[PDB]
Amino acid sequence: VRSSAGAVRDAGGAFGKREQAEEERYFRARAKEQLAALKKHHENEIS
Amino acid sequence: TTGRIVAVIGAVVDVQFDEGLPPILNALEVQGRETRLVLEVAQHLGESTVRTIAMDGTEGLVRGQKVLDSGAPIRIPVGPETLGRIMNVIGEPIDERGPIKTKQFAAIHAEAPEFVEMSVEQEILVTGIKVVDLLAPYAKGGKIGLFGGAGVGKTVLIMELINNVAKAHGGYSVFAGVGERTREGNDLYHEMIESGVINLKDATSKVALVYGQMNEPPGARARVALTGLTVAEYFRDQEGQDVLLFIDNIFRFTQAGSEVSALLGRIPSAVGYQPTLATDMGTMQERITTTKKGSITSVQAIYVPADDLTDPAPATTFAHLDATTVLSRAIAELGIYPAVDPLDSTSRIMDPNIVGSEHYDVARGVQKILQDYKSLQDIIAILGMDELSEEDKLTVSRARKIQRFLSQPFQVAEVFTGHLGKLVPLKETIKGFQQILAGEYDHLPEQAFYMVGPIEEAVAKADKLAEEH
Amino acid sequence: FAKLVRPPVQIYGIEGRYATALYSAASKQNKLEQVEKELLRVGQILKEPKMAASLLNPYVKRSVKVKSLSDMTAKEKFSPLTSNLINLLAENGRLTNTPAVISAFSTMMSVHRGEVPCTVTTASALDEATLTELKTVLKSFLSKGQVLKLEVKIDPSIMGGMIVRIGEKYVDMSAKTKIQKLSRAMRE
Amino acid sequence: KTGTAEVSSILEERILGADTSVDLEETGRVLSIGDGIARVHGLRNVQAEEMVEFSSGLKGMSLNLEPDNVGVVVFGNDKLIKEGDIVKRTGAIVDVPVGEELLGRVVDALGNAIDGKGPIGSKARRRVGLKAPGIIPRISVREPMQTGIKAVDSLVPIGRGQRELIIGDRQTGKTSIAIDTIINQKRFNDGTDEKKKLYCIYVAIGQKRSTVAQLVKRLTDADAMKYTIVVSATASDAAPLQYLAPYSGCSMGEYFRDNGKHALIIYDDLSKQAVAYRQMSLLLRRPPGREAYPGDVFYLHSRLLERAAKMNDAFGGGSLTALPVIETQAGDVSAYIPTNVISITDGQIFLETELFYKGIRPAINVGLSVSRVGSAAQTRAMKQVAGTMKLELAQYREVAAFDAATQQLLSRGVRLTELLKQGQYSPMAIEEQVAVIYAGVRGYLDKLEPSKITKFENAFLSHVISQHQALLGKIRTDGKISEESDAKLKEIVTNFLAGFE
Amino acid sequence: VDLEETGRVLSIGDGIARVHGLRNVQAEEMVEFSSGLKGMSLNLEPDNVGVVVFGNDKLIKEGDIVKRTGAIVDVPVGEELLGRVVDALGNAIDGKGPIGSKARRRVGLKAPGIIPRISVREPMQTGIKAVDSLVPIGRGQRELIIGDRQTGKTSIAIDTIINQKRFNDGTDEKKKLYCIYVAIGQKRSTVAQLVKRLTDADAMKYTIVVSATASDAAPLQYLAPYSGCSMGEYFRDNGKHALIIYDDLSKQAVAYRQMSLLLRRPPGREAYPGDVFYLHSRLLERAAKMNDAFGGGSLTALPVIETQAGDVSAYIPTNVISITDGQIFLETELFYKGIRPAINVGLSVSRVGSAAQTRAMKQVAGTMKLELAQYREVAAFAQFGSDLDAATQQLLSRGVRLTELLKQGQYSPMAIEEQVAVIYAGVRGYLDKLEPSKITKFENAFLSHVISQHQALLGKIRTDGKISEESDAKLKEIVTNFLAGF
Ligand SMILES: Nc1ncnc2c1ncn2[C@@H]1O[C@H](COP(=O)(O)OP(=O)(O)OP(=O)(O)O)[C@@H](O)[C@H]1O
Ligand SMILES: Nc1ncnc2c1ncn2[C@@H]1O[C@H](COP(=O)(O)OP(=O)(O)OP(=O)(O)O)[C@@H](O)[C@H]1O
Ligand SMILES: Nc1ncnc2c1ncn2[C@@H]1O[C@H](COP(=O)(O)OP(=O)(O)O)[C@@H](O)[C@H]1O
Ligand SMILES: [Mg+2]
Ligand SMILES: [Mg+2]
Ligand SMILES: [Mg+2]
Repeated sequence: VRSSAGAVRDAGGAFGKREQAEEERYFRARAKEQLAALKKHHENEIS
Repeated sequence: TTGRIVAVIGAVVDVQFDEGLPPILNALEVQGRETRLVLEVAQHLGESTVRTIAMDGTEGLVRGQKVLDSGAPIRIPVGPETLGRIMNVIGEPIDERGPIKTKQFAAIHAEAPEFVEMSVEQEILVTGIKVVDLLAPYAKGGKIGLFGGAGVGKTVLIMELINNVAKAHGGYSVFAGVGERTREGNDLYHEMIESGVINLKDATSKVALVYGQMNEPPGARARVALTGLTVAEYFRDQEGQDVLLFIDNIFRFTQAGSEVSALLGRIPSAVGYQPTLATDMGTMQERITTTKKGSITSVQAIYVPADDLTDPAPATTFAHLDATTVLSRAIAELGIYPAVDPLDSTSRIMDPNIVGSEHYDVARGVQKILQDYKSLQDIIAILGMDELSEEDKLTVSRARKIQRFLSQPFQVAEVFTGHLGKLVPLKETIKGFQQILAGEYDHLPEQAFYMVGPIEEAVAKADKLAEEH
Repeated sequence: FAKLVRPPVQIYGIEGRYATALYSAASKQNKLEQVEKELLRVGQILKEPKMAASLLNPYVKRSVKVKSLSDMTAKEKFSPLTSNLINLLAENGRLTNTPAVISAFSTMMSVHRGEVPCTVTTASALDEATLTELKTVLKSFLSKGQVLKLEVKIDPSIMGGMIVRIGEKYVDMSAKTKIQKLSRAMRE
Repeated sequence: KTGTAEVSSILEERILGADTSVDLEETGRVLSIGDGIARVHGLRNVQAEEMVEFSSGLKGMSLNLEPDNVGVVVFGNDKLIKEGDIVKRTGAIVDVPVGEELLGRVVDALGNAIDGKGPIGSKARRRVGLKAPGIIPRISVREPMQTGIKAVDSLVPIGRGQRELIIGDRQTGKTSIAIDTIINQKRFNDGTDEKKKLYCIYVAIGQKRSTVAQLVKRLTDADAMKYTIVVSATASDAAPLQYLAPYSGCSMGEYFRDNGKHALIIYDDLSKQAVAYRQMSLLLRRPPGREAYPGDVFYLHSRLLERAAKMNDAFGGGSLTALPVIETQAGDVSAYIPTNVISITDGQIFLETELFYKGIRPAINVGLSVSRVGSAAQTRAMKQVAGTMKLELAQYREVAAFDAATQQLLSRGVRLTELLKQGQYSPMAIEEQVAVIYAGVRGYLDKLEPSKITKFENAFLSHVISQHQALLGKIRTDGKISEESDAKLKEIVTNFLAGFE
Repeated sequence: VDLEETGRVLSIGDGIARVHGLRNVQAEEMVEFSSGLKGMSLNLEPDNVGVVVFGNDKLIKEGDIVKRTGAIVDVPVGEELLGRVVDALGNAIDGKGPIGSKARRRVGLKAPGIIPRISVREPMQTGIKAVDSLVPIGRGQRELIIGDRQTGKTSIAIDTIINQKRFNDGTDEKKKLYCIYVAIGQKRSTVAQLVKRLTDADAMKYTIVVSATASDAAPLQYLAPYSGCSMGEYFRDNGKHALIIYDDLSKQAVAYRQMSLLLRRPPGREAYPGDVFYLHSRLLERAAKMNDAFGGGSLTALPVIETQAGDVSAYIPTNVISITDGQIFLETELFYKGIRPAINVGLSVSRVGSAAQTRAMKQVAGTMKLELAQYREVAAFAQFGSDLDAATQQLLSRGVRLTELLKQGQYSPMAIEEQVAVIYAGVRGYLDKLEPSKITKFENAFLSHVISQHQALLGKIRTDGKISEESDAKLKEIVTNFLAGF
C-alpha cells in the first residue's frame, strides 16, 4: 500500500470531518466579507 | 422436432429430444402454458439432451411436458411499427394495445460488424451539461457510460440526456431497460407520452421502449439487452439513419448470467461471476457500434457494486466505452448534482485536435486545479486554513468555486431542487471556466455559483444575495 | 420399500449394486442357478463383434440399444429376470459395464454355495502329490459346508516356500520374507 | 455419475417387473430424508414448486425436478418422515389463504392460525409465487403514508406504493420504526375516509417467539390489532417456512391491493429470509456463490419487493407499501445482501448506531437517508415546513464540527435536531408534526435552551391539543397551511413561548 | 467408421466441445469441425477430448464430425505481413486481400537457451524523454508498462512505434526496428482508430497489428500473443530487430482462465489456473538478443498490464513483474497534475539500467537521475517552500524545472540528440533562473531553434554518440545565447 493525495477526506474519519468543517468556517467568513463589500460597492456605484 | 422436459431446477430446464437436436441459441416453446414460455437453448449435454434457460417463470412445469423447437433463435418484430410500443424480451408487446404488426422479424443473436466496417470519425456531441461537455465531451456515434454506485444520479442523468438529446434528434431512439425498477419504467413511459415523444394516436413516435425489469427471471434479464440492441441494429442498418440507444442498467445483463451460471454447471470465477463474463459482455458490446452503414450513439448506465470501480463487472466494461462519466457518491454528498467526478471521467475526443486548443487547455486547467486542491486538503487537515500561504488560499478558493460551478440544475430534477432546468451551450461553459480560472471572479462568494447555468447567472445570483443580505 | 434379501457377500459400486438388485430378485422365486446360466450366456452374446461395437457407440439412440437388446433377449428366451435386467441396464446406460456386473454376480453366487477362494504362490510348479496334500490340509481351515476353490500361481520374485491366501487369511512363508526379517532383526 | 434413484431397492422393483403395481404418477416414496430435505422417487406428474403432502400430515414443496427423483423441502421437522413414506400430491402450486378474515390474527407462514383463537375463516387463496404488476397497471406514487415519526415524515417522506428500506446495525430501532408506523394508522382506520384506511402486515422472519409475542401485546395495547396481520415464521421454524413467509405476507397484501384497498407490509428481517434460502439451496446440493449464498439471491428479493405497487384507477386504485428491514453487520452497508436490496428499493432509512448513543433517537441518519419518490409523496403543509427545515439542517450539517451568523446557524440546527427526537410507540398526527416543525423553524425557539426543547415540544403539543384543536383540524382538512392558519399558528406559538419560560 | 483420424462431438456448450474419438490427436493440435470451424485440442482424457472452438459454438451441434488437421497451430510470417492487420491466426481482417506469406512458424516454439543470447547493449529509442533518460529500454529487454485505467500506457506504446520512423526511413540497417502491436480484448473501433493513427504518422509500413478483439472467442485472445511473438521471432532469427507490444497481458490471462474453468481444471488463486505463470513466462522469455553467431537479431517486448486501484500485488501483475526486466509505472495522480506521460519515476525501474543508453544520454541522464532522486525526498516541503535553508530550496527549485522538462505531448517523440540537448540545458543549470510555468515554452522554442540553425551539432552528437568537449562547449554557447534572448 501507498499514500494518495487527498486521502484524509476520502477516509471520512474524524480528520476528514475536521477538514470540511474548518474549510466551511473560513469560507463562510470570507463570503460574509465579500457580500458586505458587494453591497458597499453597489451603494458607492449608484452615484 | 419435439422434445420433452426432463428436469427443472430453478430457471434451468433440461429437455430431451428424439428427432433432430436444436442448435444452441434456438428458442423452444413449451406446450401447455397459459402464457408463452420460451426456453433458450444453452448447452448440449449429450444423449440428445439440451440444457436451457427459461425466459419466464418455470412455475407449474411438469417433467415430461412437450416442447417444440421453433427452429430459429428468439425472433422479435422490428420496423418503424415498434416505435412507441413496449416489448418483452421475446418481443411480444406489454403495453396492452394489440400486436406489433410488422413485416420484419429479426433474430436477437447476430455477429458483430467486422473490422473492415468500422468508422473512425469523431465529432463532439454537445449535451448542455457543463461538466460532461467540459471534461469528458461525448461524441456522436460513440459509446458512453455512466458508472454509478447506488442512488448517485445515473437514472436522473440518463433521463436528462433523453430529454435533451432525444427530443432534438432527427433520427429514432431506443430505451432498453434491463432489470431496473418497474416504477421507473412506468414513469419514463408516462413522461414520454406526456412530452410528445411517444404518440398513442398516430404514427409519430420516436422511441421504441423495451423492458426486462427486475421482476423477470434471470433468463429474461440476460437477453432483453440483446432485444433492444436488435431493434437499434435494424434502425441503424435497414433505415440507414442515425440512432440513439439508452440502456439502463447494463450491469444486470451480467448479474443475470452470474445467477444462472452455477446451475448451468460452471465453476465460478473470481468474485462469483461466471467464467465467461468478459466474452459474454464482448459479444454484446461489440454489436453496439457505429459502422459505415449507420450510427448508434449508445449511452449506458452501469451499476458499480458498492462503489467498487475495481469490481470485475465495471472493470471489464471500462474497455468497451469511448467515454465514461464516473458519478461519485462523495461529490453527491457535497450536494453537487450531477455528481460527475471530474478527476475520473475521461474521453477519447479530449484532444487539442478534436475539440480545439482552448477547450483542451481549459479542461486540463480545471483538472489540475482540482487535483492541487485535493493535495492541499491534506495540509488543511492539520494546519488549519489560516496558515495556508497566499498563493494557495487562492487555489483553494478557486477550486471550490469551480466545484460549485460544475453543478447544474436539470429540467427533470425540478421535483427535487425546485429550480429551473438549464442548458449551457459549449461556448458559455468554456468562457465561464476560463474566467473563473483567470481570477475574474475572486470578488464573488463561492455560493454564488451553486446550481446555476452560464456564468452571467452566477453574477446575477451573487448580486441578488448581496442585495437581500 | 420392499425388503430385498441381502446377498451373502456385499459388493459395492454400480456393478455390485445392480448385482445385488439381481440377486435379491432371483433369490425370491429361487431362480439363482438358471439366472446365473442366462447371465453367463449374455456374457458370450455381448462379446459378439457386431453387438460389441454397436453398444459402445454413443451416437445410436438409447431406444435403439433397448430395442436391439429386447430382440436379442427374446431370441434366447431368457428368464424374465435377465431380460428385465438387461433392459434396465440399457435404459440407465450402464450396459457398457455389464461384464463387471455379471462377473460380480458370479462372485456373489460362489460365496453362496461355499466356494471359499484360495491362492498359492510358489517359485516353481508343484508335484501332484504335494499339491493334493496341500489341498487336504487347506480344507481343514474351512468350515462345514464350505469347499475349497484352490488357484495355483507361480512367481519367481519369491524364492523359497510359498504364499497362501485363504479368503481373508494370509500366510507368507516365502524365503524372501524370512530373509528380510532375519536381515532387519539382526541389523536392528 | 450414479443416479440417486439407482439404489438397489428400486432396481429390484424394476427387475422383477413389479413397478406396475404401485402408482408412480400421483404418488412417490421417500428415497432419503435428511436435514430437512426429502428425495422422492415417483411423482412423475408433480409440478415444479407444487405442494405435496407426506403420509404424516407434513407438507412439502417440490423444488427440484431431477430426471429420476424429486427434491422436496419439508415445511416442518423431518423427525416423522422415514425412508419409504408415501408422498402424495396436492395438485396445486403452493398457495396461502387471503381475505379480511386474517386481519387481527397471528397467522403462520402457511396460513395456519397460531394464536389459538380458532381457524381462519378465509375464502380465497393466492399462489405465493405470482408476478408483480406490469408497466401499465401502476401509476406514480402520489398519496402520503404517514409514518408518525417526525424525522421520517419530514425529511424522508414515504408515499403509498413505495418500497422503503430500514437499514441499520443490530439494536438501533428498526422494528421501532415499523411498529410506530403500524400504530400510527390507528387514527385513519378509526374513521370514515375509506380511501385513507391502511391495513398492516408484519412478517416476522427468524425472530424468537418471545419477541413476536411482546410485539403482538404492544399492538393489542394500542388496539392496533383489528387491522393488522402477523405472519410469524420464527427461528425454530424449518428453513422453508422462513423462506416462504415473506411471500405469504406479500400475497396477503396483494389481496388488499387488488381490491382497491391500501396495505402496508413489513418484512423483518430480509437478511434472515436470505439465510433460510441459503440453507435450503445448500441442502439441495445446489452450488453456492458469494458467502455461500445461492447464485440467485438477488432475484429472491427483487421478485418479492417488485410486488409493492400502486395500481391505477382502472385496476381499483389499490396500493401495497413495503418496508423491508435489513440488518448490516458493523455499519457495513456495502455487504452482499444489503447491497442487493439497496438497489432494489427506492429510498432508504439509515439507522446509525452512533447517532443512537449521541442522543438522536430515532437514529435516522439524515443526509444518507433518501426517498427517491421524494416530495411528490408529501402533504402540502409538510412540504412547506420541510422545504426550509431540510435546507437548514443541510447547512448545519457541514458546520457541525465547531462568528455571529454561523453561530445563529448552529443554534438553529441544534434546535431542529432536538426537535426531531421522539419517544417510542408514540406517533403523532401530521398536523402536530407540522405545528412543532413550524414553531421550531420560524425561529420561535432560537432563544430557549437546548435541553428544554425536548420538554417544550411535549408541553406545547398538549397545549394545542387542549386549546386550539380547531386550528389543527383546519390544517389537516385543508391539507395546506393557509395564511389565516399561519397567523393563528404564529399567535399560538408566541403566546405559549411567552408563558413557558 | 474411423475413430483415430476422426471423431464425433459428444457435447458442446460455452465454447468447449467434448469430442469422442480422435484417438491419434496430439495435445494442442488443431482439429476442424464439420461446420468449417477450427478448434484446439487441449484436454486429452481417457474417454474424450476437450476442444476449444475458435469461434461460435452456435454452429457446433452434438454429433458433428471432427477431423484432425495433423499439425500444431502455426501462423504465417515474413515481411509480407508488414503494414497489414491480421487476426490471431494470420487471416487478414483489413480487407486488403490475401496475405501471401510463404513461410510459417509454430506458435508454441521454445525460447532461445542460455548460450545463444548476449547481454542487452543497444538502446531502443522510445522517443519519450522520461523513458529514454530515467528508465531506459535496451534491445532484447522485456519492460512491463503497468498502470491503471486511462493513464497513458497505449500512448507510450504508440509513441514508441511512431518514433522508429526516423530510423526506418534512413539507410542504416542495424538501427531499423520493426514493430508488432498485439491488441488483446479491445473494442474493434479502438483498433481501427489506432490503425488510422499509425497511418497518419506513416508508421504503418513496418507495423503488424495482430487483432484479437472482445468479440473473438477466448482461444483467439489466448493465442494472439503467441501469434505475434512468432511473427516477431521471424525477424529476430534473421538478423533484424523487432519490438512486440502485448496490450494487455491481463486479458490474455482472463481468456485463459475462462478456457480452463470451462475445461474444469482446478481453479487456484482468483480462479486463475496453475499455468498463468507458465503461460506468461513461456511467452515473455522469447524476447532475446541473439549473439552474432545466431544472426545478431533481437526482439524487445513491452507487455502492458492494467492494475486495479494501483494494486500491483494482485496475482497477474506480480506474475508478470517477476518475469520482466523492469517496469514503467503510470500513476493517475501524476497524470492529472500536469505530469504527462505520468511515468512515476520512483517506482519505475530498468534492471538493464544505463547499459542500454547512448553515451550522450548516459552523460546527461546520469546526473539527472540523481537530481530527481534528491528532489523526490524533499518534495513534501514544496508547499511550505519558504522557511527552509537555501539547500533544500535549491534542491526543489531544480527538481521542479527537471520535472517540467519531462512533460511531453501525444504522438510527438523526440530524437535522442534533441532530448539530450534539452536535458543538458535543464540540468547543467541554464534554467534555474526561469519561472517554472514558462519552462515548457522555452523547451518548445529552444528545440525548434536548435533544429533550425545548429543541425550540424545535432548531427555530430547523433553520429559520435557522445558529447565531445568541443560539442559540449558549442552546446553551452548555444544555450547561453538563446537563453539570453528569451
Ligand atoms: N425513538 C426511540 N427512543 C428511545 N429508545 C428507542 C427508540 N427507538 C428504539 N429505541 C430502543 O431500542 C431498543 C431496541 O430497538 P429495536 O428492537 O426497535 O431495534 P432492532 O434493531 O429492531 O432490534 P433487533 O434488530 O435486535 O431486533 C428498544 O428497547 C428501545 O428502547
Ligand atoms: N503524453 C501524453 N500527453 C497528453 N495526454 C496524454 C498522454 N498520454 C496519454 N494521454 C491521454 O490519456 C488518455 C488515455 O490514454 P491511453 O489510451 O494511452 O491510456 P490507456 O491506459 O491506453 O487507456 P485504457 O486503459 O482505457 O486502454 C488519452 O485520451 C490521451 O489523450
Ligand atoms: N440532478 C439532480 N438534482 C437533485 N437531486 C438529484 C439529482 N440527481 C439525483 N438526485 C438525487 O439522487 C437520487 C438518485 O436517484 P437516481 O439517480 O434516480 O437512481 P440511481 O440510483 O440509478 O442513480 C435521486 O432520487 C435524487 O433524489
Ligand atoms: Mg437507477
Ligand atoms: Mg427488531
Ligand atoms: Mg489502452
